[PDB]
This record gives sequence, structure tokens and C-alpha cells, in this order.
Amino acid sequence: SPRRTPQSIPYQDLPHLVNADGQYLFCRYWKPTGTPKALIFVSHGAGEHSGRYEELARMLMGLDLLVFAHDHVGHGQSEGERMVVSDFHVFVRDVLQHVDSMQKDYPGLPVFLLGHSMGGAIAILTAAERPGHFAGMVLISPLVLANPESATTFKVLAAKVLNLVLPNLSLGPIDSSVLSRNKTEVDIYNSDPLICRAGLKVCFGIQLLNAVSRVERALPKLTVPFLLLQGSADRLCDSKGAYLLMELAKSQDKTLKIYEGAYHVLHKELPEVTNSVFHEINMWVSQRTAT
Amino acid sequence: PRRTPQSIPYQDLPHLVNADGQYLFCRYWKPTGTPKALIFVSHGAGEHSGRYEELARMLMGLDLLVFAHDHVGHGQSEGERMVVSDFHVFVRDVLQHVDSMQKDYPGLPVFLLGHSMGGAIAILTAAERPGHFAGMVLISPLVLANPESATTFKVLAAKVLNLVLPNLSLGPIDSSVLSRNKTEVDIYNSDPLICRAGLKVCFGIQLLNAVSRVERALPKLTVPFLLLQGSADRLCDSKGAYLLMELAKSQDKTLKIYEGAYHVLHKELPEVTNSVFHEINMWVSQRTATA
Repeated sequence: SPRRTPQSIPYQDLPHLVNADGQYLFCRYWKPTGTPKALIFVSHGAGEHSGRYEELARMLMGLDLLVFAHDHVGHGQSEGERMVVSDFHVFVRDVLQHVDSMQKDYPGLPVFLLGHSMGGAIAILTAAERPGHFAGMVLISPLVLANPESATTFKVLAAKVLNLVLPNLSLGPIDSSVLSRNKTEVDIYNSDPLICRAGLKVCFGIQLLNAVSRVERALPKLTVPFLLLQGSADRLCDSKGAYLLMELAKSQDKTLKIYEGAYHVLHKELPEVTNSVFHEINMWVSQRTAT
Repeated sequence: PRRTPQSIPYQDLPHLVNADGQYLFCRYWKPTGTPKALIFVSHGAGEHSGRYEELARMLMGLDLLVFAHDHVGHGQSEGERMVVSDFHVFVRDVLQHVDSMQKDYPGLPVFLLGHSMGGAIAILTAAERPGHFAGMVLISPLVLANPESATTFKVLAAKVLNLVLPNLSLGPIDSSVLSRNKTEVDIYNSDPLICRAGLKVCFGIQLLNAVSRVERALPKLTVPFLLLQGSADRLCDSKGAYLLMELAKSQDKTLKIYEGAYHVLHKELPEVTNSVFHEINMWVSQRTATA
């Protein structure tokens, strides 16, 4: 039978790619009318999917960038057990595969990364693996810092051989109102069928702890230009993490913007925060796409 | 009226008379046309308004009416060199000059730009008139005391000392920490209007007063600001910039860190300095269209 998405749509009906593990990833393209000036890959957060970047992608497409994305393994319309991954590097490897494919099709163009939350950790590590290769990075509340998770909690490492015992063991779900002050966007989040709202599995939590530890080891060599957007009342990724990234990255071109009282999902926050987010990304990329 | 030590009458030069009856030397950079906005430039300790010439010319090229004076005890203004009865004198005098300029250009937005001690003065100025200023640009602002510097023991010892030797020099700084651009250090070292003698104990106590008022003003500070800071600054430690980003309540705050750069960012290596002028250009310019 034809390979299908978890929602039963055949991959032959959708844009897709097949990763090095033989898993189908659903892909999304926003391509401008004229020759693109640049490429930008958008990397979504844990639990969500690429269709949540439609508006952001339209704004970038308006700048004459060719925007592209995929749902990470275990997410959205892509294959894999939900919110599970053998090693965090699989996300990075798959992004590099997609970026390399797009660059074959569009040689000579500069390539940018845009990442949110766990997607931001993926962009950091993607850029770190290929120094000098990306023209720049836009980060929205990137996952950079472990959430004050004690040494006892981390000993859940013990439960990972428990997640071999009980694999689905979960840390348990987050309150969705921690996501955004904007209630409409909270309700949209709660009602999107492609979003996984299940609590974070222990084995995935361990991969996220690997990400955060790898991001810390990578910052010494990260030199890519970046823009970092962060809310002061973010409960999922602490703002402290954003200042650490500014201080420890070696990038010569780094900019931080703090949104006072804002929660995690800045591109879906209260309209005055969200408008400023779009405009700041617009200018930053635009100035580095004249370069 | 009186004569400067260079023999010259104070009324001969553009000036203003402060509440204590002292003459401050003033500098104006006016655009031919009608200006889009006012910006006051406040200089740092030991230096003077003449060092902001290139910056002021750039701002004037954006159609801003740039103005400044030399703080009392500095440059071509009156007063004993680097002494002040109370730090708030600096802020009063900035306010005086701003209110005058506003009377002549009613309805124009006013900006503040400050460096080092000049940055603390701008912060205190904005805090004293919340909602009044359109924006503040701070370069390596003084916001934190030296590590040893502010214990109750050290403060008592500095006050005891002030009673008998108020002008005892705490020792000059090594001007090589100012900038990695050796030419700019050499220029700094040979400007006769720069006071490079060590800090006097009486003025040391007033800068501690300034830091302590800054920490209390932060919670009330709501003005839009761009903050520019070098990561290897030995005079104003970058940790002070992160704290400002964190504790200020402004809704519109941006931080840029220059990796490896020293204190005087607008007179640093050229790659840094050109970026500094550009960033100030964009930021003021976006908030001047707004007028």
C-alpha cells in the first residue's frame, strides 16, 4: 500500500522527502514569484508542525525569500512514533538534508535559518555543525537552557530504562495558557489536529536534555549572525537562557530583543507583540539579504 | 562670565547658565531643513561633547537636531575638574537644556544618547520624566558598581577619606582598556580637554550614588532603548547590560553585544564602529518616521 501520513493522506499527494532512516517527512514550500534572493528554512517547536508558520512564511516570501520547511520526525504530517526520536541529531541531520537539496536547486543563494523553541535548538546545532555556511539565524524563544530541572529529576535518566520498562512514561502535559497571552491563539493551539498535546515522554525529555547540553558545547564555535527574540515571562524557556546565549556565542553579529511580560510563542502573542516580532524579523533579514 | 584656563571668556562661546550660576559650554549640530526630532548627547566621565562629532554629523544627516553640553567639571564648561556637589546636578542641567530646546521646537520628539557615565545620566533623566522621551540610545552605560566597590565597609572608608582628602586620586586608569583601536587611545591620551587624572574620592562617591539611583530607577524606566555593549569591557562590565535589559520595564528594548570589544564602542575597531553608527542610524530612524 502507498505510504501515508499519520492522518492517512498518501505521501505521493504531498510535497515530501525521505530521510536517511527511510522515514517520510512532509515538506512545505513558499516560493516567491521572481528569482529568490535567499533561502530560509523554518524549524518548528516540539509538539507542533510547519503549518503554524504560514503567516511568518508569507511575510518572508514577500521579501523575495524562498521559504521551506518540513515537519520533524514524530510530528505533524511526517512519519514516526509521536514526539519520539532515537537521538536528537536526527532532527539536525534531516534539516541539513533538506537544506542541501534546496541548495542544489538554487546554487549561489545565501541560506538563513529560523527556529522556535526546540526548533531554535535545532537551528543552533545545525549552524554549529557547518561554520560559515549559513548567512544568519533568527531565534524565537529557543530552547537553550534546561528548565531548573534538579539532579533528582534528571535521574529520571533512571526511568529511561523505565521507558524501556514503561516507554510511554510521561512528564505530563503543560498548561496551554502558559503559551501566549493571546487567548484566541491558545484556543487555536488547543484545537489544531496536527499538534500533539500529549505530555512530554521521558525518553524525549532525555533527548531535549541532550540538545541543551550540546547547544552549550556548541556556543564556543557558533559564529553565525543571529537575532534572538525572547519574552520576559516565558515559563517554558527561561529568559535567563536568552542572556546566556548572547554572552557565550562567539557571533560577531548578535542582537537580542526582550518582550516585556510576553510568554513563549511570540509570533502568536498579543497583537502589538506579534506585529513588532514580524517587523523586527523583516528588517533584520532584509538588511542581511541586501548585504 | 569669566575666562576658561585657555584664557578665553565663557560668553564668547555658545553656552548655557545652570541653576548654580555656572557656565556650561554647548554644542549644536543643526540640519539645514526643519528637523524631524531632537537628540541630546551626554558624554562620559573625564571626556566632553567634542568627542561626539562624527556621531552627531551622522544623526544630523538623518535630519535630527543634535545638541549637547559639557557637563560641569568637564571639557569647556566651568567647575573644578571631575567634581560635583551631587550627581543629580548633571541630570538637572540636562533637563534644563532639554526644556529650552523643546520650547523652541514645540512638539518635536526628543531622544537621549549617552555613553558610560553619560548613559547613567540619560537613564536618570528619562526616569525623572516618564513618558517624556521618545527613546534612549545607550553606549556601555554605567549601571553597576565595581565588584569590591560598594560594600558598606568600602563606602564608609571612602566617606572617612572624603572628610580629610576629598581630592585624593584613586589612581588613573590604563587607557588601553578604552578601545582596541590604538589610534583612538592615542587621541584620547592627547586631547587637552580630556581629564585622564585618576578619579577623585569625592567624585568616586558621587558615581556610587549614580549607580545606586540607577538600580532604583530601573523598575520605573519605560522609555524605548537601544543598548550597545562590548563583551570585553573592563570599565562597564557586560553583566550590567544584561541586568538593564532584564530589570527595565520598557516595552521596546534591544541589546547588541560586540564580541571582544572594549569600552568606547563608537571609537573601536572600524568593523565595530561602522556597525555601531549603522545600528543607531536604523534604530533612531525607525522611531523618527513615527514622530
